[PDB]
Amino acid sequence: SGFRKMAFPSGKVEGCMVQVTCGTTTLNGLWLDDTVYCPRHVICTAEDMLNPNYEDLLIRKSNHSFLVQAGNVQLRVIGHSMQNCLLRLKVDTSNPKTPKYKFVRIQPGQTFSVLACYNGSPSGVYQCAMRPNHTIKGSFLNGSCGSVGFNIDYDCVSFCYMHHMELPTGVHAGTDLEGKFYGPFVDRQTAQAAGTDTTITLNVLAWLYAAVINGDRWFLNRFTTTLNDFNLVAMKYNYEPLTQDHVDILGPLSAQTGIAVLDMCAALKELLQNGMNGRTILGSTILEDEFTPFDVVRQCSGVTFQ
Ligand SMILES: *[C@@H](O)[C@H](C[C@@H]1CCNC1=O)NC(=O)[C@H](CC1CCCCC1)NC(=O)[C@@H](NC(=O)OCc1ccccc1)[C@@H](C)OC(C)(C)C
Repeated sequence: SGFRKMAFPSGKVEGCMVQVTCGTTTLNGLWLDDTVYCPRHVICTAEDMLNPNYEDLLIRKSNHSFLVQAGNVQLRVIGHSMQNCLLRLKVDTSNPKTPKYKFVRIQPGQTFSVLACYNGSPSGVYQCAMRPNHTIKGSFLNGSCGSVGFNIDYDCVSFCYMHHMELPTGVHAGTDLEGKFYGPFVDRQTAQAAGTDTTITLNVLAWLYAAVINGDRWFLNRFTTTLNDFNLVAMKYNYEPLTQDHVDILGPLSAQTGIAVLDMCAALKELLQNGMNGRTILGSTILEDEFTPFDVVRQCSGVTFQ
């Protein structure tokens, strides 16, 4: 039946995107109820970017220093505050499209959908994972600040990311919806670089289970392994150490395929040591680590091929 890196339908989120301008800077904002959220760096000027003092720069502005536009309608800002690295703009109107939602701080290794926006207008949607080094490999251009990352459960949108900047390696950094950065990054244009990253072991294992659920067992073997013996091989290939908690999480998938977690680890250990041998898994020539065990169960069918 196939396996794709699919994102959540973006509708509920599109109806919350607005444009926010201050000075000569324009970026996207998130409009929920009667509040608009956006990167606080929107109040910076070319010279302020290197070493800005936001509390100082902010006190120097008023409600009308901010221009908030929803579609082709201007929104009147009647208050403002700073929450960590975000600005909280109160508007005279409550967003009619506000969906049931909540703010969540995603954890490393987890995935979410990003709705790339420009000038308050949604341009695209794609899935990505929060890297262990706290960055994401997105696709953002100037003007994308304010674009958000999210997950959806039933009809509740869990916002978990707002975009703020790009690092030298072409990767991206941002904050949760409370304005707290993911990683040791700060909103200042002083030299910063992503730390060394690692492969998300739990996800690679989840992805292998998905492959089995979809029909092939070519990579499996007759061996098994000690959690400890696996981790020695993990360090060598720069994979995150596997823990008992990770083993526990893979429980349901293990049950649906009848393949013991440690046996799959043995299978992975072999793939890392011998390679793909010119063969593919779910269409890939490399081991994918951007699918959580949750993403697999969500997408795949509850019945394995066999
Ligand atoms: C959202 O509009 C943007 C998005 C960037 C632009 C290109 N792709 C993106 O995702 N906002 C920015 O342009 C930010 C804005 C500043 C953030 C801090 C507070 C003041 C405004 N800048 C970046 O995202 C720049 N990143 C960065 O400076 O990082 C620290 C640093 C400084 C010097 C050397 C290494 C690292 C980007 C434009 O610059 C580089 C591509 C050189 C990293």
